Amino acid sequence: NVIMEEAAQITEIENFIPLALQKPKNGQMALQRVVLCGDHYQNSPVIQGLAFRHYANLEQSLFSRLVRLGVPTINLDQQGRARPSISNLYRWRY
Amino acid sequence: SESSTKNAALTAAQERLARFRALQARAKESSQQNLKEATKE
Amino acid sequence: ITQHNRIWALYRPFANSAEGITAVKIWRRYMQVHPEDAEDFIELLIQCGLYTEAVKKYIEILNNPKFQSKNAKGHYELWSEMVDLLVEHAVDIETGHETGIDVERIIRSGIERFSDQRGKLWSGLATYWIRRGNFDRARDVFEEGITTVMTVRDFTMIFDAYVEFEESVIGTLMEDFDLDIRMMRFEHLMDRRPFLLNDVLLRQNPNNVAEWEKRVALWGDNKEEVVKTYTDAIAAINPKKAVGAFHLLWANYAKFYEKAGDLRT
Amino acid sequence: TLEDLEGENQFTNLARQHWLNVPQQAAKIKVKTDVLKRELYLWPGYGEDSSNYHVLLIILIVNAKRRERVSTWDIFADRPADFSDLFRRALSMTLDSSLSWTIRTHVLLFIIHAFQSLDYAIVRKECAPLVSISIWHNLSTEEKREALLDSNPHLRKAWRAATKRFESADDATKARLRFDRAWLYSLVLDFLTLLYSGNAKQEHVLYCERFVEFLTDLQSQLPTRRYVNTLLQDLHVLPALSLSPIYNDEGNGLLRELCNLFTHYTYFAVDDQSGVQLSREQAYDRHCAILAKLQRIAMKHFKEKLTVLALSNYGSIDKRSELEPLLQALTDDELVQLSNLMNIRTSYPDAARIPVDRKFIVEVLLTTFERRKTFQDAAQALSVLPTEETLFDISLKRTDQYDGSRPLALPKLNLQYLSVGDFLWRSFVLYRCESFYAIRQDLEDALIRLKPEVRRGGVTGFAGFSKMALPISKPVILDVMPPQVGDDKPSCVKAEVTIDLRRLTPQIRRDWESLRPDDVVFLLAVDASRQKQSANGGAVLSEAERLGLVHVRAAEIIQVLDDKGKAIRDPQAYFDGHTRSDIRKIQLRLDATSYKADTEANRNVYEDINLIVRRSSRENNFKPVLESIQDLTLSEVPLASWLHEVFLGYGDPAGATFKQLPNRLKKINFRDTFLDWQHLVESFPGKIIEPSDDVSSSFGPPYVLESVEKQVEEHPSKPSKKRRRDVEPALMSKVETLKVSTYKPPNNGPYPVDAPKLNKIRFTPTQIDAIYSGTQPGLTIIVGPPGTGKTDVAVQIISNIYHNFPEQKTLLVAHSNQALNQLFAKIVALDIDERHLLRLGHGEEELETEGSFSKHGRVESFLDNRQRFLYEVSRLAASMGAPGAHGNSAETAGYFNKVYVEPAWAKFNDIIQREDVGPED
Repeated sequence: NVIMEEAAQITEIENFIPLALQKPKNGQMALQRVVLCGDHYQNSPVIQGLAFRHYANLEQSLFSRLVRLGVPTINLDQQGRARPSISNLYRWRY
Repeated sequence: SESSTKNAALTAAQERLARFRALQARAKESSQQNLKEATKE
Repeated sequence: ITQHNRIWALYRPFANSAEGITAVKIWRRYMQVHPEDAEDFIELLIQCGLYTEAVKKYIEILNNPKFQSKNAKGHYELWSEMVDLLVEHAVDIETGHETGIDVERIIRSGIERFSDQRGKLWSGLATYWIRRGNFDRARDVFEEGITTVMTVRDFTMIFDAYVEFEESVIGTLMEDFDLDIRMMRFEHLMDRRPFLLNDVLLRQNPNNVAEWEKRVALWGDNKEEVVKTYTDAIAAINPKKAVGAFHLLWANYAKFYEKAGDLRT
Repeated sequence: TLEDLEGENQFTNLARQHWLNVPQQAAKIKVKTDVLKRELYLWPGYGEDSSNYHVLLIILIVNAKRRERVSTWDIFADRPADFSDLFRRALSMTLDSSLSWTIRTHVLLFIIHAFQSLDYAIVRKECAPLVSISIWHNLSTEEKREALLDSNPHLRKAWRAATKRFESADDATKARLRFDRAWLYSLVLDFLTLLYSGNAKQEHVLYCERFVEFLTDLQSQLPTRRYVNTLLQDLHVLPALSLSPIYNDEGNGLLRELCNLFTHYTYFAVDDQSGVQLSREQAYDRHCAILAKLQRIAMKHFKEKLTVLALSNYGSIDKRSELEPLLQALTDDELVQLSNLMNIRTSYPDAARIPVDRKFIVEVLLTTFERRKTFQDAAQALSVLPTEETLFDISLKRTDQYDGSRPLALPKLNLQYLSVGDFLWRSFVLYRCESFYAIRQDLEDALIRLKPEVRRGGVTGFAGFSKMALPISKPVILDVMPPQVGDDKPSCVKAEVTIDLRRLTPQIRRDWESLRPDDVVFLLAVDASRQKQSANGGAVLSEAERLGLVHVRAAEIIQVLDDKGKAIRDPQAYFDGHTRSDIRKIQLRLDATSYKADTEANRNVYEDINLIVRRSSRENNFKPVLESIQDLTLSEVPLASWLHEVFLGYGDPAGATFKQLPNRLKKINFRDTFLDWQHLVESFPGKIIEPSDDVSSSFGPPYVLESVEKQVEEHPSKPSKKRRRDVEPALMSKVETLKVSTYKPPNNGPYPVDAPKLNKIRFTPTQIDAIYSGTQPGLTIIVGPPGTGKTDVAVQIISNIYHNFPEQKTLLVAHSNQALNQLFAKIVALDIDERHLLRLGHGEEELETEGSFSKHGRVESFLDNRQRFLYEVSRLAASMGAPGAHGNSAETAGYFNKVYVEPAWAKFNDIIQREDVGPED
């Protein structure tokens, strides 16, 4: 079982590296559970190259690609950290 | 015709066997020449 | 560590008597501390049928430059034994990128390291391909070995192996298009064998102007081939160190162009 | 840009003169003509009566929004008929050659942006007929289409369905489908005509580059590629572009690179229809079959002239130079007959006026018979270590100067990929390009700080001071290991480099003396005298030539030694103590491939190297990432079949969930996930939850939830065929029976420390559903905002996975050290053992947790626990009267504990097993 946090802030290659850290057994992988917790509305990963970030879309993450594809995701609708005004200001995008 | 075709196939097989024998003799002669050249070297 | 070595020495007869995969694991555990018996482990794997494991162990032993054979076995002899085992087990041993066993890459590395028997290595690769059933791959390997042989003995051995394989294939087929193509390729190789021998002699010693004259005579009536062989002999042979008959080479070049019927050029 | 369009532009003036000609007496208010306001005013006013200028302005606004990463598909999806009409108008304008080249390039860019936005329903519906089976209907040879239909039954069924739909359609729909197919064909023909017309300008070159980028993007998307590759192979777009004078120009390097990228994408080793990635063996078998078919066609058609071509081997005919004389022996008529017999389009339409000569047919035959390496071979051929040419490449300079005005020949990441190996190769190429750009920027900064110049005697010296670079002499090679098995390059090439830190600062000297093993460094040979030739007015120097750098070779420093050649055992004592000498020696392993290439080409780069450049520890980790990416690309199976199917963007996206996977857990032990029965009832709304036992009273924690599916009772109703048309399929939710079972937790001892930790956070129903999805096998995605307790839910899921499956291994992935410390603290707060918890990372990072989760910290904690367990075992042996020292060793403690307790525990269990033994007994 592999669980990743802040998957939107990590690259797709970096996310696929943890999914291929172990060699397959008898032609098949031993991974059974793959959990990715993140926020697609958060900041994307930092890319030094502007052309790589824009034209090559290197700043796109695996979680953002899965959300854009139409994968079933569970969305949390309860916040208990900030004030109600700040939470409502942060709830416009969500 | 099934009789003339068999004769033509037999003639082609005989020609192929003769060509294979000639190629084997030429290969033996070339191998002897290559052995002589290797001894000379 | 000393007591572990003593326990390994005491349990070596137990591992030998136990046999099988348990003995293979025990030998691997012993080689994890004392890898000097890796040749004995490869022999036990060959007795158990682990060809891929033995090949991987041989590759690991060849990768380590500090590995010393306990039975004073040479590196070239070990490489030849591994090549013979791969040729004799081309279908039993699974070859692929998953197992990391590349027969062609290892054969090329051995031919580059041992250029004296590079033609013999190509012949062994062709034999392994014939044992694997790939006749086209064996023919391509034989053609590459014939075109890349700088040794007369290695080229002769490769040509003899290719001729024997072609004769066996012709005997099996006689007793369609692929066999005809192989026969035509063999005929073309037999026709160009004098040219290949001349090229190999020029690679060994281009100074033999007599060899170039023999090649030009073997060219025969093909006028463009004759002219290009004289131009190549001009560009290649140094007159300061030539050993054939260079003056006679210019002489029969003049004879050929006079019998062509022109004077000025 | 947006500010340029907001100003008094020609397009804005034309729109004001044409569309804003209302005679209404508007007030004289100085309102700024914003791009968003103009887009809002034009989108609601867009219709079928709008002119082509409005459509061009909308396309330009969409392109500007796409370049600025602004979403525009929702505004067009608000009106679907208007969006379809705009797409049809854009396709008609792209097919029409009456517009300017800039307008055609803008329309092509808009079409490429729409193709890259295929996740939208309207864009996918608009682009569906363009990449449908109608392209195969417009093939040059009907025999090739018939053979393709006979080979794939699914393709034949799709073609039959498309033909039936076209026949059953009215005049409008069939006319629209034929117009789309003819627009694609005319776009290909117009691209070929512009390529072969000659005298191409900058606009024509930009249009050709945009067309190449669009073709590469179409080949990247497999559902479009399954027809685009066939259309490009039938039309011979690659041979036309190769023979084009625009691609033959020296200034069209970017266009040539884009054409090469499009050819690589079109010739990718992957199935077009099935979508399965083809290996090198499959590509070799396909090439051998093509060669055998060509040899059979030659033997049946031109065996007299091509006897050598039809009698050779696969390796002797796969080369273009090898097959050049055989093609030159045959005539143009024989080549045309061979192309016609091979279902190759040897003639083009007269409207495009594509020149089909003997040279063009020879180039097409050479391209068709050329053996192409797979993506794995291209990934293996790429060098991880950057060089002077790789850092100063023309593609890197174009990417650095790229601003979105022109396309770039780089891989693009999208929602769908051709293969997992193709995506891995694209990620590896992007990472290598980013690392090369960063290394080039660092080298340029180091050269600017050093300021190289020519000193007396011609020796190149440094005037400025650079902290990341140091002047060094020629390194001396210490040892060269033999090559490995199957590898031409050597195993290791170790050399020694002498450096001086007398003039350097103490901080710089401490940083240089404390270099980590295998640290990436660059040995640079630089000569600034040749830049004086740039002052002479000679050739145009590059960035490296202007900076004075000539050559750069990557290396990995393994160890640092003093002036006496002895390794520093204590670096802290050496730094604190007074060093006798300021000269140090560093052992470095050079690049084996680069050293082999330098030795083979007789290049004395090591004898001319005059500087050594280092980098930061965090910024010098690109080499291991590139190596891992190359290993993943070379791996045949990098992921599971379900994970690869989900990641590829093909098929059902919900197939990787627990509801669709066949390995879903029927019963999952939630333990202390629910605070009480009321919390579990509130967290599971809409589902029937009943107790497993016959007691109707509610049970508290721990709780185990089993999702038992209710069996539908198939009553023996009569098969009435009348009420079957109006009875729509009702989406009845499958009410899974959530059986709750309560079990007594096992005691861990009478001590208060033996009490397990329980969760005290009331999770929301969405958080409970996310935790249930994470606990079940499959793929789970948790979209949580800041402050939604995502870390707490992840810790609860990790604790549930550890409790339910002790044999399974948990792999936590984080992005920051603070997040990892918070996750470790949350796991420590939960019922997670510290012995099974480990952390991977650098040893110099400060651990914010109370316990050290590093390897040394885990070893120290294990040693302390072993000492405590030995003391406890000694106390237990003293209490039980066991002779000897049982707490001397852990194995001895285990043996004594077994030999004492096991008979005692067996006797106690036998005594308790008697029915006459009471609680007092």
